[PDB]
Amino acid sequence: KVFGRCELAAAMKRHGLDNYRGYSLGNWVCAAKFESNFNTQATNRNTDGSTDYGILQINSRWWCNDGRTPGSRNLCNIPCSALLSSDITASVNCAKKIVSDGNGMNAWVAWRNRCKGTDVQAWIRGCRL
Ligand code: NA
Repeated sequence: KVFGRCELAAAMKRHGLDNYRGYSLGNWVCAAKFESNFNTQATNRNTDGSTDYGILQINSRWWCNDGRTPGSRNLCNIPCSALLSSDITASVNCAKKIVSDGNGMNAWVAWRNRCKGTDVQAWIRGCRL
């Protein structure tokens, strides 16, 4: 599923991401935009052999099991393919564990490089939230 901007914001808000660990909703929408272009089926392989999955590009090195990342962890206790569903519940619940690990949203390289220090509230402007 390719989400619309406000559709995603509303779904993220419903699942409790607005101001989760202090990150306003605009941060999460900006991150999804530059990680996946709002596409739940997005995948990308990393140089170390691991793969990033879903609207928030969650990594198989630590967070999910894809059967092809040897020596990795599965800290969200999910198959990575669950992160590609049109239902973002698994992605959002896993993202809540990542952002709590001590590094905040700096865990997402796209957020640090393209969202951090910008006006992230612009990403929800015009949405009925
Ligand atoms: Na893994």
